[PDB]
Amino acid sequence: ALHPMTKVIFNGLDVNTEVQPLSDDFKQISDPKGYLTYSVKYEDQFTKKDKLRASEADDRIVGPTVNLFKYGAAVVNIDLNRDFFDTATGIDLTKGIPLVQDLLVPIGVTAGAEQSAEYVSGLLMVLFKVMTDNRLVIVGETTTPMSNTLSTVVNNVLRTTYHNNVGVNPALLRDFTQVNWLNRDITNMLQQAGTKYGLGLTETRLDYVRLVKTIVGHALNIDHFAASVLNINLRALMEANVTADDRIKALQAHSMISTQFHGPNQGALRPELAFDHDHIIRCLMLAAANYPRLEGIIVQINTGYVASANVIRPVSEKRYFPENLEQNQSAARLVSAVKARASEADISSIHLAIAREVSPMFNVHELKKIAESFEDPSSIVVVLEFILFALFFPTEFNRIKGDIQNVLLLFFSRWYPVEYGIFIQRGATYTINAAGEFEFSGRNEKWDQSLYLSEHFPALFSDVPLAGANTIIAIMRLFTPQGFLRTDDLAIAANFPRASRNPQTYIPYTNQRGTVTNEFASRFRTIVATLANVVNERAVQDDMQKATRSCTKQWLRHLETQFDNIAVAHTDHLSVVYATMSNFMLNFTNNFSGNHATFKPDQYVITSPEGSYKPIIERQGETVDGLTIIDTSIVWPILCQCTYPLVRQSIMEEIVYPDPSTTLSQSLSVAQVLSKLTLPDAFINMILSGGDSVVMRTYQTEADDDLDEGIRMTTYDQYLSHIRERLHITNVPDPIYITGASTPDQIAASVQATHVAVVLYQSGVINGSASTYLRENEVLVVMPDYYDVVSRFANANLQMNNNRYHESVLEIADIFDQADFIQTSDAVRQLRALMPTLSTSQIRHAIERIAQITDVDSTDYGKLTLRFLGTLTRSLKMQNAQIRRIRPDGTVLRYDDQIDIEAFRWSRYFLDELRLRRLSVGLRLITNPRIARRFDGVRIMYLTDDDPDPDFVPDVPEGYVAVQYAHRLFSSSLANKRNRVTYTHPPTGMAYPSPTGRPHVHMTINERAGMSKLVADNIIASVIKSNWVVDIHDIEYTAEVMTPSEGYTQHVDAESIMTAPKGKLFHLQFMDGLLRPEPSAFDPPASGEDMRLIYPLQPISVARSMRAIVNHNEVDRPRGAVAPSSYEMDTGTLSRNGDLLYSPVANGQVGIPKLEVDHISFSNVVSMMTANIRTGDDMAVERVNPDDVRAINIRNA
Amino acid sequence: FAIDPLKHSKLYEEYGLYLRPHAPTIRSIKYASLIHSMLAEHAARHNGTLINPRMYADMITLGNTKVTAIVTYKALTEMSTLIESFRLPSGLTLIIFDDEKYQSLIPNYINQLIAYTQPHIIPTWQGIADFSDTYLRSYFKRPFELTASNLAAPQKHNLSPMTRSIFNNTGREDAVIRKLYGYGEYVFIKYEGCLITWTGIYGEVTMMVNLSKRDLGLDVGDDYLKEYKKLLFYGVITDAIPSGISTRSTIMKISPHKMMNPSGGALAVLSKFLEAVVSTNVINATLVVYAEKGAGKTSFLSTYAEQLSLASGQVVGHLSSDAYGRWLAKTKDIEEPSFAYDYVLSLDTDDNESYYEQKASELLMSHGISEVAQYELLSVRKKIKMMDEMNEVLIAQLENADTHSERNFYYMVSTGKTTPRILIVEGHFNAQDATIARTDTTVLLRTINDTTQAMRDRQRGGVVQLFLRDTYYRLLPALHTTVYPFEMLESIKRWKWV
Repeated sequence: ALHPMTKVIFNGLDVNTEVQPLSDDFKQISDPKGYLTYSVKYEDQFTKKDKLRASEADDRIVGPTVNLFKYGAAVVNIDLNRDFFDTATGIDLTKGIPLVQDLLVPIGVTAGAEQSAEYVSGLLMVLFKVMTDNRLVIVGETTTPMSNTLSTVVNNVLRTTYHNNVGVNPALLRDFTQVNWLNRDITNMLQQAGTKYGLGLTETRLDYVRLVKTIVGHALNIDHFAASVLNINLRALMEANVTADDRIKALQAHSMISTQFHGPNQGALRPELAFDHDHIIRCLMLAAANYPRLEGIIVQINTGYVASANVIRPVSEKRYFPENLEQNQSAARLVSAVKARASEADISSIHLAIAREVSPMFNVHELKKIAESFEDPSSIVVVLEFILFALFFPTEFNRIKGDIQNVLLLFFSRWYPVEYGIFIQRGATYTINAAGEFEFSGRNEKWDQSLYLSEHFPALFSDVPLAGANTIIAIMRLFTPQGFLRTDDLAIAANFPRASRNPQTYIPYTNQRGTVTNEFASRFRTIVATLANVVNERAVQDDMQKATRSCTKQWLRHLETQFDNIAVAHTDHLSVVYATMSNFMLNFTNNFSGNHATFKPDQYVITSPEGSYKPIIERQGETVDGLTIIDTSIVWPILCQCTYPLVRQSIMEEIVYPDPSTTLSQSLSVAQVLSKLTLPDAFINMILSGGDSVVMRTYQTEADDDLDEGIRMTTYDQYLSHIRERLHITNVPDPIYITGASTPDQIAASVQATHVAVVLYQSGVINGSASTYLRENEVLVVMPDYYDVVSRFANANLQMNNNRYHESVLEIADIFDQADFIQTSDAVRQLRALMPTLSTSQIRHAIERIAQITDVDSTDYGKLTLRFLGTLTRSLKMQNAQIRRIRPDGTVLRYDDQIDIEAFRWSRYFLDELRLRRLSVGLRLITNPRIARRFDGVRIMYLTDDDPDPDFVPDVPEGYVAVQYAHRLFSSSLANKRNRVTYTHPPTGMAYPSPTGRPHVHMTINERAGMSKLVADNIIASVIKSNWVVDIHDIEYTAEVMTPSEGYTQHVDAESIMTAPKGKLFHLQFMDGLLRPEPSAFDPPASGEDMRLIYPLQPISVARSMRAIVNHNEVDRPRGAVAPSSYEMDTGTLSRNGDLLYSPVANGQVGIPKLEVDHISFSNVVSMMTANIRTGDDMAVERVNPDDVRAINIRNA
Repeated sequence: FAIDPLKHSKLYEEYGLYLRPHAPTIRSIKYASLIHSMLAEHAARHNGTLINPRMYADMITLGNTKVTAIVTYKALTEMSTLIESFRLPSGLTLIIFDDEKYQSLIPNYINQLIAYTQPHIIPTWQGIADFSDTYLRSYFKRPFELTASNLAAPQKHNLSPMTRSIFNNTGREDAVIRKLYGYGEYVFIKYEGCLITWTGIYGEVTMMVNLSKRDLGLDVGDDYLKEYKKLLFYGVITDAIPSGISTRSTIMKISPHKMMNPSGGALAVLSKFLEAVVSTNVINATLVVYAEKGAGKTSFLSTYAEQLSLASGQVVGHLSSDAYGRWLAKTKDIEEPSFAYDYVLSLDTDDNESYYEQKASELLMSHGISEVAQYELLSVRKKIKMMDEMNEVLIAQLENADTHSERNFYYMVSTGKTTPRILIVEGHFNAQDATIARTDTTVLLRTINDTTQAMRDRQRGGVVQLFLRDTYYRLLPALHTTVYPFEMLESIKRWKWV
């Protein structure tokens, strides 16, 4: 926008960077599409095929309503929306119910029996599309009419404006329809007190500072299930109270320390959701479990930061030795040991060793196998290699400190032979006692990195003075770090995910400005001054040269000179990089906590009551092509053959402060992908959270009992595999042991403490006082085994018997009612009775079918990131997956309130804070009786079809006999020179060979499995000839209500209704014979009658809103024509919370919320943002680099 | 960027990446293209290589090394007044994005900076270049997909012509969508190929052809044999073999995709044969094409002889790849056989059985087997010993130069004057290279065919076809240049004829 070069006056804000949004979370649709729309089946005779034309100003409001409830509408149904639940998401809506092809299919059935389970899988994807409906409504093409152009029936309706897509709502039919009884019934309803229909601008929230309009609520024409979803997405975007200026907090973390960001101060007109803390840290623990290559990304983000900072540049000059000691004969044994260890300073791995220090460790690191002897006194080069690896990289020193003991115990057992024997009798490993003691093992074992995750520590690093080993312990005081412990103040203020309570990383060494002597360099003075005396004793004990001892000590103080020259650049410019790498997004674990003697990384696992637990940190040897092997020969290029941007002062350098946006955008594009990567895992395992079951029994304890009442009893092995692992999760005490003398108040003390009614049996004979308490409260008694279970109770009534029980299964969702652990709502309880018998291989097919449907938005790093991990997920069971710490022994600890973070207590099905709020609104859409049109139960009867309506359920006459169907009744018998299929009537015991003289039977078929085809012929032959009534309880079917002008299109044979698999989904067509043409009075009659074989049980057309919108020429209103229900025309108001209320029925009455009742309201106040908001833009800041790298403060603050 | 997008804007237009109209990044993309006019001059000054690229790369990438006898450090001094001119708080950064068309068009002076930069790499999904990354998303035109669900307004989805471009995924005509739906002033990305997501025996298989949706038929959910001939000529099945597509497989979905670019490492190997066919110097040039037994190349390189001979004005003839096996079965017994060219081609395809399919056929019996489903029951090392037994009847025709051996056949067919000037032999198994004669151009053909699926197809396949594909895959590794059958049809066209 401006011109080069020499800093002209700019009276604006010197913008140099532009900031992306932190989360691409919302869609931004303008004209909202509802979840339920009207669908009208016109009667082709009475209707008029024109387009109705009112006044032109009224034609934009009333127009598409009077052209949908046009004169002649037979039925008006309320069905699912076609252009929201479109064919891109697999849902088919042709036959009325949602149908998904291959989501939850049963196995072991005949090839057509998967059709009935397409309804249950339909109700998952209808639940799933509402659950992932992140729409956010922006004010569309709203027009504003003149009041003197609208008729006065519309002027009392219209609130000052309206959207052009006005929708369809029968309240607009007031004084616009031709039908007179409809116009009376709507006007009588709309003049009630409890409803008041409106359309348009209701509320207008002016801004507090700018005084412009921000949030308006337009009374739309949309169902309350879609409108409650569109109001939850707005009540959390505006009441989050965080603007787009809090992206700057995410930039101060990813840029250098003590930098500044000025402007633009956009205010509250530009809101954005807060970067969600509880959902990103909960999904990184699955992404660290299922995809263990995730360390390869987070290191590579941190590697790309170090290489972009230009912090260490390798040079081609080697100063390992001082001047003319290289060539000096006595030092020929020493120069071979240094040159063998030291290795060329590759630029790629010095940047790796820096980035590994603040990276999260998922694969357990292990040391490169250093094969040295510790034979000559020139072998101190390996020990000086480990001191420099302990000072420079003390975090990565800790992760492989055990394998250094495997090297250094060869050192001490060859130079201090008596001191080693004193030390190794104490132990080579030690544990931690529970009270805080040190328990030394007393064994001589080689360390392995397998022991790094267990309770054993390396024993050189105990820092405990052994009485008699004061030399080995004094050398081990040189491996102490020289750093500090900085809190992550920039990450918590930016609300980044962390895995701790206090996020504290270990910066390796202090910023050291303004000093003459460097307090980090002088620490290395006292180490060499200690190491000079160690090599002094080893040289003079084994009587080597005077020159070989001098040329050793002349080398030990050449590392003194080279350490002083570069510690000015480590403690001023490396230490500010380890501070700003600690505040990154994906560097979430703690790495080190000061002391080598006590630290272990906090082992989180993904536990599961129905599977194994998968640990996060785990030695599996999965190399990332050089990541788990750690090279300790990297400290020799760092000390000698690298030039630093502050060791060079004398050339002009201009210390590089890298941009925030590269390590920010890579960190979002990982934390945005895995935020939704476990999302099809998170839905099927949420419906099936309580689908697990235990096997109990129920012993009847008195007379006149049923199968369910009594004492509920299960075995101890059934308890230990299912219920015990779900009580250590829910953080309750153990259930008590009842001993026979137990009072019923003690049992009430355990149920009110452990919130499930479970008590354990121990011994004794349980008295009759507690036995009545175990009956009237359904308390589950856990027995060891079923050996004479009457004798364990005091059977004083003498009615409880061993061989009197009903063994049945008991779901976990029946005994646990916890909010965020087991989904126990009334909607989800219905689905697990409609699902077929699932398995752990059908949930796997259900997850991979949802992920094929979901086409989520990635980026050019996303799919690359997504690919990287990148294919294995199906190993971990995700039944009730929680995040719990384990002991280093290997038992899963309970949730401790004061160690773990708040977001690990209840893993909320690994979902979003918003996505649960859309879910409870979605479960109200599934349990709605208006869309539950999967009809089960059907009736065969041979009545006449004279006055057809789909509601007609033919009543069984008074003289029939109820007969249960079995396979014992029908059998072949020689009757009259012909084998006839003979029915045997169960009460009278007689035999009936021919289907004409059979008695009047109300046969009820419950099973129809293994039913013969001749028997299935004889029953349908018995309906026609002998007038039976046959109920089939197996047939699932849909139903379209045909208009009498369209006629029946297809038919259902009687062969299909009797000979079919259990899971076939039929399609019956019923005729609403209300608008049939009455014939002329002089017409000679027709010949035959209209018969009808198949009838329903439960009332068809539960989705019917209006029926037969015509006027009758003799009577006032037609026979059976219904009015639209008075809740379909009530806008009501919008509450302060965000709930949709109806209109109040009287003064001082809070109106009924629209989700509490099951009636459908097709007009709602939807809060939508105006054009003055613009959520999700690219705001613009001024980044100002700090002046000097030596002026940047790190600690304390 | 490596190539600047304001002087060279059409290459980004080929990827679906249009330049945002003219601010802190609109100002920065003009700053980066000013460096390329400075940089390009410098590597003129001394041909080509700009001198000291290390202090060069520590200026663009890093806000670093201000510099002010001299002429050595002249181009550094002229540049330190150019990058300290515009006030940046950090460097500019690179942006190669991993594409053999894009990586080939990088000029010489940018590539010398790549050693000393740590450049930013943007991973191509299949091409298009896929739009994350504050570089690629704040510089120009994050696009908007326009599939069959998001219809039909720009006001509806809150788009703006200065920020978002539109990707046509309707199947409607292009001209109407910016006529009646209001997408005027909204510029549209142009893609001239398409991507097919087929059904498979194993799963969803995404292949691409460089034909538009109009140039071939098949929408949506037509089978695999409908317009099979155009898919073989132009397709890549971007999937790890075995992909598992079959003749009973259908289409799931179609979206227009970028025309993929042929293989600069595999264009030039095939370009040697398209030079040796032209020059009057080289007598009897020869193209050798290796593939699996079910790659379907005898139906393919029968028309590539028809594309080369009509362009060269010469006579070519392919030896049809099994003409050793068909011929040796006919005259095992005959002391003087006829090596003539017209006798070989009037003998094969198909009714004469192959000699190895006699030998393989006898062998499968000995470890008694006749069913393809019985072959799955056999497993690897018990299978592999059969392959080793199968080899020893191979080497008896490869070792010496007898009068019935393979070396004599591909010699005397290639020499004897009745043959065409430039025959194309095709070989099944590698280490037939000591037999085919004589060339500098051996390619390796990978077609759109799961070849073992086509051998359970073949429709008189049996186990004899399927044992030998398996035997030949054990003898044919990918130690030659993969050639991808649309690239041989591409190189005829590029070559400049007389």
